[PDB]
Amino acid sequence: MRLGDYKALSFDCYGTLIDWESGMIEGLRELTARVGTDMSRDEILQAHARHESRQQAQTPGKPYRDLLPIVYKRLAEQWGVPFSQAECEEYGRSVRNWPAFVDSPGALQYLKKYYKLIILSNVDNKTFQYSNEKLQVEFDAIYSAEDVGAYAPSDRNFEYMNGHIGDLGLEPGDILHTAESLFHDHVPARKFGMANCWIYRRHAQEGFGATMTPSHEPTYDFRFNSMADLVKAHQEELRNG
Repeated sequence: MRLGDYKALSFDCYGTLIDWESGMIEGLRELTARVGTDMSRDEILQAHARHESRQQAQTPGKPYRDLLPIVYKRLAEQWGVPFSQAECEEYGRSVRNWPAFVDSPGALQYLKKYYKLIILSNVDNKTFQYSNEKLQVEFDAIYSAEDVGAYAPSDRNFEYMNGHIGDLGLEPGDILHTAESLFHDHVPARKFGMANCWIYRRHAQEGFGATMTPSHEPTYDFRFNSMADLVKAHQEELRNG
């Protein structure tokens, strides 16, 4: 029950470290403006969650940068608005510009001093390098959907990570999986018997945003509203332990 009991943290990226909700809102705004500005942020995010999760199941080996153009098309068609294939492909390129949460770089730099840092992310490797540059830290391992050939919450993603962490000198019990998404991360993490830390980025925001409603709310061993609060809790453990 202590953060210091773990040798490594594994992180989801998009939603936990990178603010993908703000990033996709910006990437979609020319399209959503054709619908109308009355359509709310939550409606946009949930419509994207629906098409993204379904397309990730349909074509699990498609690189994320090539999958999001299809999601853009599905949304435009659902909303009945004109669009172009060029706009679709540009949207898939927009991921590299999705911004970090402002607390993520400093938090990751702090945590690097105490833990090996692992990424488990629904992304392609070419795209992720740009997010990695925004995060300003070296990851001990990056396990991407491209490496896996499937997208979380597929069993294959945790299985792939578990099959490689031995190369880092780690076993599954050494790792605290740290993530925002109940659907993508915490349901599978609990299925795999992982210890888990919920970074509840949407603590003040109604609904699930860009993640799907999970089949159930899974258990979590730790919860914090931000990466900055995770770091403060680690500092508190060292100060008072």
